[PDB]
Amino acid sequence: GKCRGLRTARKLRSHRRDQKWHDKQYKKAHLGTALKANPFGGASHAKGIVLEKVGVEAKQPNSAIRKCVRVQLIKNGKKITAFVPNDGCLNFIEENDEVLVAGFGRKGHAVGDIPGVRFKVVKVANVSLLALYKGKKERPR
Amino acid sequence: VHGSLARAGKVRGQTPKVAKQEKKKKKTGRAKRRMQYNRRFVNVVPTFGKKKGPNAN
Amino acid sequence: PVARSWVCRKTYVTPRRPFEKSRLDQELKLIGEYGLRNKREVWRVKFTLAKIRKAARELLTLDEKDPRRLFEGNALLRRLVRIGVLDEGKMKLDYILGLKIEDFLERRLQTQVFKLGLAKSIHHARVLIRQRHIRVRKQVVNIPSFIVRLDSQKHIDFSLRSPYGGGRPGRVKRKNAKKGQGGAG
Amino acid sequence: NDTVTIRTRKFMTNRLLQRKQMVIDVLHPGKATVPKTEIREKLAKMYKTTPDVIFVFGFRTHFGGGKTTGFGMIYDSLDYAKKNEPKHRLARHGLYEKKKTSRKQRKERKNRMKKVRGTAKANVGAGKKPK
RNA sequence: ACCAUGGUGACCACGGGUGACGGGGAAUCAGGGUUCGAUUCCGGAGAGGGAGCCUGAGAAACGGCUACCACAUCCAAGGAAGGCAGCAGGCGCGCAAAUUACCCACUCCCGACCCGGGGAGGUAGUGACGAAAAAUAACAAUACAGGACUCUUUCGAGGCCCUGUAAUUGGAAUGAGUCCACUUUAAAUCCUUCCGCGAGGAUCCAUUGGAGGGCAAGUCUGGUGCCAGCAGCCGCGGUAAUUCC
Repeated sequence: GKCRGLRTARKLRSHRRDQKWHDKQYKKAHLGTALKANPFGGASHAKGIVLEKVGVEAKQPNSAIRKCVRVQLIKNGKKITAFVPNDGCLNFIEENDEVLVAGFGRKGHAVGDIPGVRFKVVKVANVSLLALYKGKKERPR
Repeated sequence: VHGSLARAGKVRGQTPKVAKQEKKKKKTGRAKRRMQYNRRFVNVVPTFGKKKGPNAN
Repeated sequence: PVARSWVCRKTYVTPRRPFEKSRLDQELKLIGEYGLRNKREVWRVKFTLAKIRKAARELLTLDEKDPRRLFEGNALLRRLVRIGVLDEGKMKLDYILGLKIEDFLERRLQTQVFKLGLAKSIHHARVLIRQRHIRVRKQVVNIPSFIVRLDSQKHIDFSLRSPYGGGRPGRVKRKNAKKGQGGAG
Repeated sequence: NDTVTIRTRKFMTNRLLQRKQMVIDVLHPGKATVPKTEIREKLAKMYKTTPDVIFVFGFRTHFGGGKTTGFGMIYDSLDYAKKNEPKHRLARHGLYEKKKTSRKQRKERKNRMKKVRGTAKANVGAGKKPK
C-alpha cells in the first residue's frame, strides 16, 4: 500500500514527482526534447517555401490521393509535408511560393486517412486559401 | 487510372453553375427571434405524423 | 504609466453543454414571451439570478444570528425588494431560493411599459424605448434592459420633447405637410 | 430668455482666493446647450456684479437635454481675477494673450542656444535671420 | 600574518538545466488542487560586452568620464565623434505587435522658484487583444390559415382573438449618415444638446459555421462515380451519395 502518516510528506511528494514522468502530456511539456523537435518550435503557424507537390495515398479502407506539398520552413529551416485542405486548391499553389502552414487538428498526430502528414496549408502567397476558393482574392499580377 | 496527381479540382470544374438567385432579405436580430418563436410555439399543429422536424419535405 | 481604469468583468456565461433540445426550446420561449433580441441577454440575467442564489444559499450554511449573515443577508433582501421582484412582507433568506428567471425579466423597462398600456405588442416597446420616446420621471432612456425600481414605477410616461407628449412633428408629417404645398398652395 | 432658468447649488465663498465659487445647473427644455456668455450675464443679476468677473465653464449636458450642469464662480475684483487665475480661463474671453511659437520650435531653439556659450551677442541671435 | 583541522552531505550536499527576475497577483472551481505571472504596484538587476573612476550627502552613474573588446559615423586623411532595454520612427528577425502628432491645462516632480522646465504624464490618431450597453423595423383595414367564445345539434359561417401568405399604406415613429451653432478642451475632436435635410424591395442589403451519429437541423433536386473530395472521432464516395461539388 501507500504511506499514510503525518511525517511522510518527503516520501509522498518525491514519489509523485518522479511518477509524473510517465504520462506523455506532462513529459512532452516538461522535458524539453519535444519542443526542440517539432518544426514549429512551439508555435501555431509558420511560413515556409514550397518545394514539391506530392500526392500521398489514403489509408486502409479508403482509396484516393491526398494532395500535399513539401514545405521547407524559414524559421530554423526544416522539412515538413503539409496538406492542401480543399478541392481545387492544389492548382493555386505553384512551385516556390511561400505558404503559412498551420496545425492539422489533433496536436502533432495525423488526422483522418492521410498517412503521416501533420500540417495544412493556409494563406498561400499572402492571400487566404478560403479567399482563393471563394473567389475573394487572387494571385499577384 | 485512379487519379494519380493531376485532375485536382475535377468535380468542381465540371459541375453546372446554377446561379444563386435572390429573394427578399431575412430578418436580423430581435425580429428574427420573433418570426421563429411564432413558428415553433404559438402555432399548435392539428395534424400528426410523429412530429417531424422543421426542414421536412 | 497610465491613469487607466483596468477593471472589467463578463456579465453573462455561456451554457455548458450545447444543443440539448430541451434547454434551448424552453429558453427560446423566454425570448418571445418577453420579446428580447438574443440569448446573450437571457444568459445575462441567468447569471444575475445565479449570483444572487449563490450568495444567499451561502448565507444559509452559516449558523443563526451570525453577524455577517444578518448584515449581508438583510442588505441582499432590501436590494431585491426595492427593485420590485420580491414582495416585502415575506422577507426571508429562504423565499429568495424560489425566485426564478421569469421574475427578473418582468421588472425591466421593456415590459413595464408594455403592460401599463403605454404601448402594445412587446416588440413595439423596444420600438418606443430605444427609438427615444419613453422616459422615467425626468430622464428619457433608450435602454430596454433598464431594470426599473418599484419606487420610480408610477413615473413611466412619454417625454416632453417626444411626439406622444409634446410636438414639433417628425420628418414624415413634415413630409406630408410639404408634398401638397411644395408645388401648389 | 423665455424658458432658460438658472439655479445653483453648493455655494462656497472663500477669502483664501477672494472668490465665490458655486455649482451651476441650467434647465432648458427644448433648446441647445446655452452659451457661456449667455449664462454668466445672468449670474451678474443674481449676485449683483457686472459680467466681467464671472467665469463659467465645465458644462456637461445630461442624456436627453434639460438640465445641463457646470461650474462657475465670481471674484471680488477684476484685478483679483488676474492674479489667482489659470491663464486659459482668463483668455476664454479675451484678457490674456498666449499666441507663441510651438514647442517644437521652442525646443529646437533651446538646444541650439545650448551649443553656443558666452557670446551674448550670438546666444540670442542663434538663428533668427533664417526666416 | 601566525596557528588549529576543520565545514557540508541520501532530512539530497556539490554539479547541471530552466521557454527562472521574485512577490502582491491572474485563469480555473465542490472540497483538495493544477497552471500562468516579460507586463503599470513593491523589491531587485542592467543600459553593446567586461573593467576602472571623478564629482557629490547619495553613483562604480552610463541622455558623466577613462581604457580594452564588438559594431558603427565624419574627414581636406592631420584628426574628431559614438551607445534609442526613454518618446515617435527605420531596418532586421519573425505566426506575432500603434503617429518621426498636440500641450504642460490636470496628477505631480525639480530649481534661486506664486512666474521657468518636464516625450514624466495628459490629449488625440492607428486598435474586432478584450470587456459593457445596443439598430437593421412595430402597429394596421382587407386578407388567407388556426382558437373552450355562435346557433335548442357533426345545420350554416363569425360578428372574435393568434399567425403567416401578399399585401396595399402611414401618421404627433426614428436612427445611421449629412450639416449650422453651442458645448467640450491648453486648443480641438469626440460624446451629450440642438436648427436644417435623411426609409418601401427602409436596395440605407448580417454574417460565420453547419444539416449521418455524437450534436440543434433534409434520406429535396442536379452533377461526379473509391475519382474529385469531405471527415476533430466513427465514417461517406466504386452510376439512383440523407456526409463530396
